[PDB]
Amino acid sequence: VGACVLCNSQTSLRCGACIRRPFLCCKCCYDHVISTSHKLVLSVNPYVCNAPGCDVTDVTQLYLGGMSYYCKSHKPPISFPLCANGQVFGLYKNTCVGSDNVTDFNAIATCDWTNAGDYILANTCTERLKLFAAETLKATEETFKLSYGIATVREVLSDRELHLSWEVGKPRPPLNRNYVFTGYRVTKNSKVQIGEYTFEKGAVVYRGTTTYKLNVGDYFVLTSHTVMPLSAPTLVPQEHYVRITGLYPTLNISDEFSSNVANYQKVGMQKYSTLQGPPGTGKSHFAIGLALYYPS
Amino acid sequence: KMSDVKCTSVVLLSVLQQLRVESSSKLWAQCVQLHNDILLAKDTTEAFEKMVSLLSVLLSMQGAVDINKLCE
Amino acid sequence: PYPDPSRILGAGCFVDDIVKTDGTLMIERFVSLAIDAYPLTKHPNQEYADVFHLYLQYIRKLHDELTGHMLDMYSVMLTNDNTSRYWEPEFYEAMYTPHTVL
Amino acid sequence: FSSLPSYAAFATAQEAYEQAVANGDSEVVLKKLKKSLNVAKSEFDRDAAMQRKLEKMADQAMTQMYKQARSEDKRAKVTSAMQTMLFTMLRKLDNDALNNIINNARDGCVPLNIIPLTTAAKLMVVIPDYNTYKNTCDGTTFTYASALWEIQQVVDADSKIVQLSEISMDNSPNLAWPLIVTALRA
Amino acid sequence: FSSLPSYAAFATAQEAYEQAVANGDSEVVLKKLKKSLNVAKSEFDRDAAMQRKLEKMADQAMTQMYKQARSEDKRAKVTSAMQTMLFTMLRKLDNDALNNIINNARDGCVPLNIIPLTTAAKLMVVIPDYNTYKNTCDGTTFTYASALWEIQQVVDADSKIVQLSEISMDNSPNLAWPLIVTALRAN
RNA sequence: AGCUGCUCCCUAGCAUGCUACUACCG
RNA sequence: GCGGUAGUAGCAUGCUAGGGAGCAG
Ligand SMILES: [Zn+2]
Ligand SMILES: [Zn+2]
Repeated sequence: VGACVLCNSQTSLRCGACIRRPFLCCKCCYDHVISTSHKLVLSVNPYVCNAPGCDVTDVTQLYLGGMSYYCKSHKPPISFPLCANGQVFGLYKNTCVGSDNVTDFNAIATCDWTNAGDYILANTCTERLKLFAAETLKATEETFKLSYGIATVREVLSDRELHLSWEVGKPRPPLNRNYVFTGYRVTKNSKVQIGEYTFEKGAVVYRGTTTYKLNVGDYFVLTSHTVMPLSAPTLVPQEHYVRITGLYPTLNISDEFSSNVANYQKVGMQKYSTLQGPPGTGKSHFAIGLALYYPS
Repeated sequence: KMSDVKCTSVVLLSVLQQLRVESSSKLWAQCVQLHNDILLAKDTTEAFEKMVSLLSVLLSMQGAVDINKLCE
Repeated sequence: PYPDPSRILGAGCFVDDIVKTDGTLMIERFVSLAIDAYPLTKHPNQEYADVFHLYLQYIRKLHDELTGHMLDMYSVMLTNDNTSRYWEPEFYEAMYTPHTVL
Repeated sequence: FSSLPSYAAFATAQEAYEQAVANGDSEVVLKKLKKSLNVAKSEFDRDAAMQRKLEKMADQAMTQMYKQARSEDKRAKVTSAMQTMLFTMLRKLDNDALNNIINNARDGCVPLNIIPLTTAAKLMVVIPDYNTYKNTCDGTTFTYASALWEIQQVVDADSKIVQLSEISMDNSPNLAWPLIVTALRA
Repeated sequence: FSSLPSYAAFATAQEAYEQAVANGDSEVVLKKLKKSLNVAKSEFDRDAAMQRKLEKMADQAMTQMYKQARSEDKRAKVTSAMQTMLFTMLRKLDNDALNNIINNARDGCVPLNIIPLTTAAKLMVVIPDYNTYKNTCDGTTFTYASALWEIQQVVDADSKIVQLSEISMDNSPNLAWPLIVTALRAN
């Protein structure tokens, strides 16, 4: 438990139905859950009615029933609504300031990241909210990429040429050089270690990692990672130095790096370097040039 | 002064135990012997000997960042 | 009857995680340990009654710290305490007098 | 619990009775004020009790959930709190023999086995560069853990025995510098 | 209760009573209306306060029924577990040596302590130090319990494999030193 | 990871009992 | 005016049950 993102006050609640379960305060979470369709919150215990084999998962209908949260037809004689006053019952109910403008986080959550306004809000929002938008992007692409088919090769036609077979219910995604496949070799116990490959139509042309034998029944799947939360923002609140700090200039002038001497001082007194460089303008020659600006 | 060294010995053996040292029988046996001998000592001149011996075990591994934890 | 003071102090100092090393979460451990150590206040040796008085002072400190946390983090106050009896010695004295109130 | 609606009723009739006890009036209008107050001290003495108990119920539930949260979060940080506490206690202990080996390990000279206590038994220590060798080694004596040892052998990283006389400032960049000194306690 | 027969009677009784009070007809009208709304609240008392013990008792019964069903499922689960264990441990002892030594008994009864001694196919030896190793499990084969066993695999207290050429008198101080020898019965 | 005995604290339920207020009746 | 029965609120004793903890053999 800890402080929330939008509000920066300590909280103990989540959106259960939302994507990446962020921290949200009492009124904070209330706005997020009443303005849109996320209606499942997680405290130290989840907000569900413990009635044997009951169903409900809403937040505004469940009530307090002593030690636990119960359903309306399940609730004891006298109760205390968990979601009232403009707040949801949770930790630190007093020190919560909340917010009014919640269209940002609501849109970022309910969005599918399919169109241009998606990214418009993804950048033009709060920097922490844009980190959250980044993680939501990664989670969405991971969830949508494993949702495609499995490449179940059955034939052996040639080298760099085979035949594909895919299962029912899942279409076959664009066999592009953009997204790399991933395969595993079958055995009686498990199936592992073929690597990441790239397929396209041929007969099926495959781009293999390293030369080996093509067996029968190996599947090639667009596997996903286990993406983790972020800590630091995109960049630092920026600065111009008064001195050449932690740095001192060189003593000589370099022939290949004489065209960039005016570029040495200009960033030695700040953090970032806003580059506008077209492909092939000495794009990387300064990466070795500014490197020997001071070899220490 | 004896109480402090005994408490430090207890904490030191806890740190060694949570660094997966009991997966080597000989090392764990020696560490247990030193820890049990410090707790039964009566003069505070052999307790420091055994404390040097027992801390060398942690200093010889590479699971702790000495420069970071010793920021003073 | 009275116990060995080092047994009580050792029970106070060495534990099995969470069960102590955070006093505010249990507190009743020290109430039981002070019940066990009350009769030391009637010993001729003056270093023996200090154990009971140390336990009472620590109980008061723990209660104050828990209330301070609670008010500094929600804004909440326990309405009526009925807890000052735990750092006054009548509660512990009544456990050794022949009139059963178990 | 005076912020409840029914309080306004209970005072109202009570105020009437005040006027009554100020007036000295007949018998029936006092029955009025003994028939519309006992309905007030009954319609209010029920609302102002269950809510008072509910306040403490909410308080105790909040304390229980806070206890659970803090206990859950305490046993997820043992591996860092324990090391911090260990080094705080070591710093407070203030011993010369312990400070020596702690500072040597901070610079880079660390042992390779348990430090022995008997005057017999072998010690092996690593040396990362020449500065530590210079302020630690002197001739054939080794000062370590506030004790004195005599050198028996020096080697380099490729397990090739190096004689002691050649170790110096100018020949330094010719040896694999992670030296391993073997010594025996005086 | 909100829609039980007493509610309509009580509500209409007090509605007419207070309409006549707004009329304010008599002095016995007040007494009569108050008696009606004393006996009609004496209907909304039994039917709305004691009607609620029925529901509570029904819920007691329902929770007890749920508990009994769960306790009945757990019994079947543990029964299946126990009989699976028995049958899986059965499939190892039905050899031909056991039949031999049971058909050599005069009643079919034998002491249990001799069943592993004369029928087990694999032996495990735990050795504390070098002299005991030199007295018991020396070489590649040894004799014990009127049988002859051949060695395969030796490990230490860390469960790591040791070769038979490392167990000497000079290399002894470098081993984790309970040693566990596994041997097979030679025909 | 055991068998007992004693003690402290919190919650819920029921019975009993006490006390107070409204209603019916005698 | 009193007694009884039917109601509502508060208090007291013990009895069962659930949970946490301490000591002794
Ligand atoms: Zn959400
Ligand atoms: Zn339900």
